Amino acid sequence: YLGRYSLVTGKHLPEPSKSADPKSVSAIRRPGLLDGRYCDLGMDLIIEVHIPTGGSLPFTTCLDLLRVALPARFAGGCLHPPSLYEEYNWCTVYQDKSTLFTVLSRLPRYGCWIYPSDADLRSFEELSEALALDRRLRPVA
RNA sequence: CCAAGAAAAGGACUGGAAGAAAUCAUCCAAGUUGGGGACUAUUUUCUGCCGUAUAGGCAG
DNA sequence: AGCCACATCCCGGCACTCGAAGTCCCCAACTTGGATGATTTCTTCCAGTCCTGGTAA
DNA sequence: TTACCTCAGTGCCGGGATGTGGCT
Repeated sequence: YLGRYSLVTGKHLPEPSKSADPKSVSAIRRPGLLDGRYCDLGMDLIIEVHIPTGGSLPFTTCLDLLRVALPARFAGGCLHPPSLYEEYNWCTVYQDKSTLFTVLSRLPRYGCWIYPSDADLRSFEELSEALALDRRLRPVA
């Protein structure tokens, strides 16, 4: 789900990790420069979790472990939880489709859900026509 | 276990000078707001003595 | 046909009403005629510097 | 070291009881 999307201009400067000469030189050079594109995100995820064992562990302990397991890296950038001074339960679990869907219907109108497409495209010209006709269609990797 | 893993763009700076928006002008004519009506009830405030006294002070 | 488990079912029981005036009805809402001319819209000079290749002679 | 190369209602609540359906 996409709530915020901001494009950032410019490009990163590399660390001076390369000596100017291998020996008898006290000068440091810059490896080289690349031209990329970066952005800041705000997003929610809904993961379908399954436990093979007949007896499950729906406990506070597991909610702590779900907070610990969360990676710090995402899409090459840095991932953070919501700020501490305004913290609420950002890591809830549902075992009912009716309760979960009801809560999701309340999301702000200016955000986007991203769904899989049906169309089969074999060229950029076919993509050009599909994009001219729809307004909801986007190419992705 | 993410076109994966690591990363300091920094240092300095004078926009200035000068100016005439002006002349003219007719909003008018007519007009029916009207007819009817309960603030008191299950109220609480009585009965006396002193004092010239509808003044002022008192017991029950 | 006889025996046992599990469904509900109806009477006795229990708890609530709850303070505490009323505030006007109905029908109509304007026609006509015109919106100005003549003139002009700036000129001088300037527009940084340095670092951040791979490959083979 | 260097050179190269791009656009009168109602709502729970207890408790004993009436009655029933399946197995032997």
